[PDB]
Amino acid sequence: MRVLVGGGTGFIGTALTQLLNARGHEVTLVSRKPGPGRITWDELAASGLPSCDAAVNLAGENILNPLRRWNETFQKEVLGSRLETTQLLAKAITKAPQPPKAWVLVTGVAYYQPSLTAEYDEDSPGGDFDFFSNLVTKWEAAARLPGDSTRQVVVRSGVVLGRGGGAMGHMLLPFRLGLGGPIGSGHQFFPWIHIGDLAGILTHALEANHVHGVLNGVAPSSATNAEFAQTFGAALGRRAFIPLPSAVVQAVFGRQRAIMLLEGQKVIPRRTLATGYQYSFPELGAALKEIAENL
Ligand SMILES: NC(=O)C1=CN([C@@H]2O[C@H](COP(=O)(O)OP(=O)(O)OC[C@H]3O[C@@H](n4cnc5c(N)ncnc54)[C@H](OP(=O)(O)O)[C@@H]3O)[C@@H](O)[C@H]2O)C=CC1
Repeated sequence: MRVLVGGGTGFIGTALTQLLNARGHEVTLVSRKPGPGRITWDELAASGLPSCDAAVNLAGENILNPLRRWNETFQKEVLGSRLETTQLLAKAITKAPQPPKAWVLVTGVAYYQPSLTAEYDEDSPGGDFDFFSNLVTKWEAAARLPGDSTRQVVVRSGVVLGRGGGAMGHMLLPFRLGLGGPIGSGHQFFPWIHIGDLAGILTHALEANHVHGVLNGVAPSSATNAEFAQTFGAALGRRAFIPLPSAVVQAVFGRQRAIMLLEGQKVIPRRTLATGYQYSFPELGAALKEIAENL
């Protein structure tokens, strides 16, 4: 198969590319910057969709980035970067003469209302109660193709844990130094997935032609944030006793982003499991042990 990966230079994208190649597929990236093995957004809009059997979009301004203040400008970039790139790919697919057989988008579990009691699956309602839930709705809308010529999948992802980027990029050194611990009360649900398993789900979506619709990109786990901190400390052989108060996380990230850190959704990957996909790292300990033992 030949796969076009929008935003594929990134964290998830790099893992997805390695797995796709390993499984016998050719990959072309869409990127803001030109180069080998890739085309630019400007080029896609100009001359259209290159030959491909399947397409994925991962493109997005980084949300968690502590170096940017949560203002309206940054908000506009978070939203615009995702809708525009997604829409551009969608329109390119619709007007391609030999359109691709599959089209897969990654969005987020932010769709589901954070709660200490609720339980969500892929059929659960949401997308309408805060900025990030509204984002996911519009984002998915931007991807939606009419017609059945191209198989459509949306993977709503939890926190993607892996070596060499993402959230672990920010957490790994402090935890290694004994500065880790729970965020807030620690009671909040921690929806997570090992990068290998997000990469795997996406690949399965691309390969298996019975897969359609929404899939929750989360390990079938019930971790809370307190359980995450403790398991991560154990895996590194370190003290992880230092709580981050809510006020401090809000100070650094802002009220709105802080939601992603201080609160959580219990998310079940019901439909994901129903696709026949089988997790390499379903249990949190095993996942963090892989990350910790390889550095
Ligand atoms: N924990 C996680 O990582 C989760 C991530 N997601 C989503 O998955 C997607 C990828 O995640 P991840 O790989 O971690 O993110 P990254 O930030 O590593 O990758 C994003 C890629 O998109 C491109 N990009 C960055 N900013 C912009 C912009 N303003 N406009 C266009 N393209 C941009 C970049 O490619 P280039 O420089 O080549 O243009 C970059 O390599 C994102 O949309 C994100 O919301 C969802 C749930 C969980």
